[PDB]
Amino acid sequence: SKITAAPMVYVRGEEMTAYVMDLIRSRWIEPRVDVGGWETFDLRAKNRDDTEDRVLRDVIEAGKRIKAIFKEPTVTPTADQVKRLGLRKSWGSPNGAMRRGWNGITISRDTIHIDGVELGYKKPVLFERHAVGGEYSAGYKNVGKGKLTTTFTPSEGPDAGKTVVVDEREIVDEEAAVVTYHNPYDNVHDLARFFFGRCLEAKVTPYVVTKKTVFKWQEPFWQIMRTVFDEEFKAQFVAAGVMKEGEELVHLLSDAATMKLVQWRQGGFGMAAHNYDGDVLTDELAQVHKSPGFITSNLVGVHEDGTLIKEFEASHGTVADMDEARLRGEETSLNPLGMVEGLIGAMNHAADVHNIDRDRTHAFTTKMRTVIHQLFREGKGTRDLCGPSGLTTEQFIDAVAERLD
Amino acid sequence: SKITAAPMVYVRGEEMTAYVMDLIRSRWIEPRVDVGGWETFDLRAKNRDDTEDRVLRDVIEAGKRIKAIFKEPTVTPTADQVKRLGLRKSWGSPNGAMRRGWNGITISRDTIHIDGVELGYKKPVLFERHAVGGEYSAGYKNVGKGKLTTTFTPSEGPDAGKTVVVDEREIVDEEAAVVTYHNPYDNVHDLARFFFGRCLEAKVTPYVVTKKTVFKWQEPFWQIMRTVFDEEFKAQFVAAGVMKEGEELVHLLSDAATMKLVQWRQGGFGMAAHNYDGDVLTDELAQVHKSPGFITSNLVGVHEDGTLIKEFEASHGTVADMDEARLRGEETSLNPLGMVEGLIGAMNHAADVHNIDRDRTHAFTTKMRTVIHQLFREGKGTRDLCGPSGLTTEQFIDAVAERLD
Ligand SMILES: [Mg+2]
Repeated sequence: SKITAAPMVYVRGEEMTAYVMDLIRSRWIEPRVDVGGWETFDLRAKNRDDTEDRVLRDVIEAGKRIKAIFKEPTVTPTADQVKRLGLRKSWGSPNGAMRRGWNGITISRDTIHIDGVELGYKKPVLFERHAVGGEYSAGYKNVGKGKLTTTFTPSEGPDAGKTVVVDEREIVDEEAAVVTYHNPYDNVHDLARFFFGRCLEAKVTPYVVTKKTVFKWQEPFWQIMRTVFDEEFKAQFVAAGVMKEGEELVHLLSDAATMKLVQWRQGGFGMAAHNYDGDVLTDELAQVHKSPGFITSNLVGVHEDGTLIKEFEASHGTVADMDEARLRGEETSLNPLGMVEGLIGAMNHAADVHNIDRDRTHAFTTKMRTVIHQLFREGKGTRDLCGPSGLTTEQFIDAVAERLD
Repeated sequence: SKITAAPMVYVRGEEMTAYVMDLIRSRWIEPRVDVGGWETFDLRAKNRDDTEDRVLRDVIEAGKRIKAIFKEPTVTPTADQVKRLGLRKSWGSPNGAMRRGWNGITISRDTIHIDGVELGYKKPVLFERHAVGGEYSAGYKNVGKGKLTTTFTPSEGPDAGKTVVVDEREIVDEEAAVVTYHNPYDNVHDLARFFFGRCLEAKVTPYVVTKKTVFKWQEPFWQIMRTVFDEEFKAQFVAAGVMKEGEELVHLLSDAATMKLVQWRQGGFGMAAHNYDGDVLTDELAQVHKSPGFITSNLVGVHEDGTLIKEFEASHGTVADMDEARLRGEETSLNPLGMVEGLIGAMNHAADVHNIDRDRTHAFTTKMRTVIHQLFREGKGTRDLCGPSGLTTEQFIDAVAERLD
């Protein structure tokens, strides 16, 4: 019989990556898997506009309920896409809605590896980008001269109801930005446990990255991480052979971390950072490793009941330049590994959360990865890695289908 | 007849770098250049303490007057140095006082090259780090649950004197940072002119780097840059053959620029960014190129009279490990190029801003660089680049001196 897929959210996009995933689902998944449990959504930019973003709200509900989401690369309906695709209004990135809706802890941005193919980092690197806070949720104005004041009124504790001044300053420029944001740090306890748990299992040395020497409000990010590490993990990292006895958890300034990403070509490390530092440093990570497609973008949140909500995504876009070449009838070569890693992660997590056909699902997802890697080893991978004698998009997809059983 | 040095501020530090520059002043500069106009200051940590920091104030006043400063690496008299150096008390970093005193608008962070020795970037790269604003001067608090409010009362325009809300948010975490900052943008006009002028002279393509797509308050950094470019430079870039007719100034997202720094190993570009982004990106630049010592750290400010105050530094410390080796009688090999590039920059600026012996100064500073590079090509540079067969600190210094004429 076919494998019974556990409940999972599937978010379809458009252009080259949707064409490729249509093929993968029809030729790899569907012959071997009953996908009745998959709740599919059309997140075309046109469909987000056509539905007034009801589809995005349905995605968020489904994700809370099901706990496991695969999302394809999607076209954010920016002002430029309104012009091109002929939309009625512009819509922001869906990332904010997912990160708030699923109580986001981290975006895991890990290097993707192929056994037998050398990429930039020799051994796995793990990266946690704190999923919330910082300038991504700032309030701001662009102003001239005047008086800026920031007040805070606690709602509990000894000084509940008493307003204090956080900051007061005089703007003396005709043009200035004024900006306020917050970092919520309660979930850094969860982040730390998630990060250090991962790093231990991977046997990689963990590092915490901030600008806390100068941006002193970040100190709790470090302190929370170090406390969890010392109390709950340090002896375990010693016993795993990862760190020497007496070796303390290392703090890296963001300034240093940017240098270490270029230097540490052997890999075998983990970093955790705030939202913006994570955004920047993981794109650097992508470039050093190979390209955006070879780093994960795995959002990890938590339901109110304590079950982890995991969404998985490739880190490249929809690849319109290649899609246009397809409709002109020219040969394409899209590497589907990024998206497949995400689908694997989503299918695996769905199987674990719901305990539906768990053994057979892990065996099948493992088999997909193994077959993919073996083809790359054999010189039958896509042209990004195997050169001009590498396979086209369709040849690669058919090659895997023939190998799968 | 010696070259007449223009008025210049010389700030001496301590340890190995002061020892080296003492030899360079004695053996390269003084025999060939009348340094009567140099005002020299002793910025040993011990001397900041011994003068109750009058020496720092004297440096700042002289720099305002003279407009050209070379500063050696220095040891900030932190709490850690008090016991070690026998100080009465600790003293803060001088950098803020220098930046405010000299109306700093940018820290210029440029790659340093040796003709015939391959470093990371083949051709010069220029970087401007905006020297003001951002989280470096943020007000902040670490708080629990409560209401945060940011208001602004403009002092000009039709709504002058009326308070408006910039931001309002409810803090729902037991542990959170709340942060307010501003970006003064009036001086981006001056920064733009300086940046594009330098890029034109260098014949490199300029790029502006921000996160303005998400951090929308940054938009004016781009708008001011692009407006100055279009109105005052684009035609000249076309005339010089640096850019083609109809080629527009490019904006790079900060997380794209981190990838470009690894990718663009040919060099031959310039970037301008906000304070924090510059701080992080220029260290990445250091690591790609070679190490921090091969990138400049030159503060540039605008004098009230319209001319520029320029201060030049190397981006390494005082090299205490070599100083200790030196004092035990062991061989050393300090590469003085970073500091020499700084001194060259200061002497050239002094000659140019005061219009004193420009041709002879520029010829002499060019000669020092030409002699240095040739020695490295012969394998008679310092041991960092030339291996164990390279010259010692003193041998290298004497090798240059005998070739200067
Ligand atoms: Mg830095």
